Amino acid sequence: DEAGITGTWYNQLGSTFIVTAGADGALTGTYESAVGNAESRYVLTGRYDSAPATDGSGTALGWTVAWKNNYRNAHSATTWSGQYVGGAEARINTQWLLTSGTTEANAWKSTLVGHDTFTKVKP
Amino acid sequence: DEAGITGTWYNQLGSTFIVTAGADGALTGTYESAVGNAESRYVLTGRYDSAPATDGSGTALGWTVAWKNNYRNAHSATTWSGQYVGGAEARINTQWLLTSGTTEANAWKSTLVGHDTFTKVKP
Amino acid sequence: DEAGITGTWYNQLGSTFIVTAGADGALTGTYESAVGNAESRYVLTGRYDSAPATDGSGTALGWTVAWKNNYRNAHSATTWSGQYVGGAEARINTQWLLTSGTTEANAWKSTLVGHDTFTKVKP
Amino acid sequence: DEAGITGTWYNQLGSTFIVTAGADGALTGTYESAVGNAESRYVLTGRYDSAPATDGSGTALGWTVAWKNNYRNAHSATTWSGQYVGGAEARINTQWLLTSGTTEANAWKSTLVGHDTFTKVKP
Ligand SMILES: [Cl-]
Ligand SMILES: [Cl-]
Ligand SMILES: [Cl-]
Ligand SMILES: [Cl-]
Repeated sequence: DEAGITGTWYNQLGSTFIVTAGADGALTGTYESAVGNAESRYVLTGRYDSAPATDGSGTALGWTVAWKNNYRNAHSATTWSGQYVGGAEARINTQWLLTSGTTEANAWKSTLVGHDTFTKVKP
Repeated sequence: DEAGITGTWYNQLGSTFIVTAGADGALTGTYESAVGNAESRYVLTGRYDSAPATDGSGTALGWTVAWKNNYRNAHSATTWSGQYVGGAEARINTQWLLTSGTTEANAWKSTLVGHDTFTKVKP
Repeated sequence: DEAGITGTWYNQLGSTFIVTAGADGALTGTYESAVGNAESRYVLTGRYDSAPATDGSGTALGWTVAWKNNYRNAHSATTWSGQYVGGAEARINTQWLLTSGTTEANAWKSTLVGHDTFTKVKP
Repeated sequence: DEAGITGTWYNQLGSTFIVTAGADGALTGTYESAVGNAESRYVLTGRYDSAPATDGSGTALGWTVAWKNNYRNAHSATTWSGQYVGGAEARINTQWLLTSGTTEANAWKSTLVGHDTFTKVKP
């Protein structure tokens, strides 16, 4: 699912995930968020299972964006954890954790959680 | 906190996180889990805020491991999302999401969540 | 949104959530899961904001099921945390945490996380 | 673990959880948060496994607080999902989800996630 994963994906919010899946298990690309303290593209890196099971299961993967680029720094990072599901309507189904840098006093409210589903057509 | 982050870290379970923080915001290294369907080291990649706030807040970061190496493939990936907190007892405080590849029928039980705290001395 | 919330709801998996919202903020009812180690109905209790904002925001709420009834005991409990969104296609959008009782050794893999969306018509 | 659970508990933040475990699986009590948009006590309700396994596993449980009382309304609800672990240093180890009521536009940032550990002595 190297060929399955590589390309341009869009989530439910209208964000754009541009990724290359390497033969070695690497994910590399850019992320553009349609929401939050973000503008333009951000570097992403991650990993995927380059030898998934052949029993109809999805392909596990994850990636990170730190929300610093040449335009903005939101002092925060999101990780998406999920699986790719191949087929006519391919999907990447994820859950995510968005941690902000905080003082120790505020650390209890550091981390947002949510879920994004990515498709190969805007959605 | 490039110099702060780079090095060897240990969590509460006795896992080993070996990371290099690049000037450009990259995290690269290896992870060895003391638990689960894992043996030896696994590639990791991630990102961190290379220009954190200077108001006493932590440094946001995240990374991914896909649990495939030359020994084992657990058809799963974990992402850690958290912040580095500098000082005498430096810490990386994370929450994580562990997604397994599943059938669509089993996707509701695909994802474990937990929390790991890393220190520079075993802990 | 007492009248909005009270009634029968269905999620994406085909589970059935039967709830009464009390004037005092209580949620009481039964839950029937279409998946997992479950059969028939389970007691639920929870709470909701009985005086939500009037600026178009949702109504925050949560509830718990312990997966013990007269038929089965899965030694586990789920909590749903979310918001009710009123209107023609009313919805309750949740994220959930499913904790199993474990030994200390296995506690790192105790907790599943996911997301359920409930509608007033099967869905 | 009815007798184990019933009583006064304290988390790492200095919050106070006062609970009664009923023979029927109910949890009822009050919660006082040391942080956030909160003052004084809030109603809680939840559920626990009233017939846990006898193999050394913990007792699964969960509860909800809606953050409305006679003093304040934060238009939000937290659910804690976790397990009770009996013994000399009894503990309840939880993960939590704090959902705020939001507009649809802001729903992606509705939910905080974290972890609380409760002990029978301040901690
Ligand atoms: Cl959804
Ligand atoms: Cl902990
Ligand atoms: Cl979804
Ligand atoms: Cl902790």
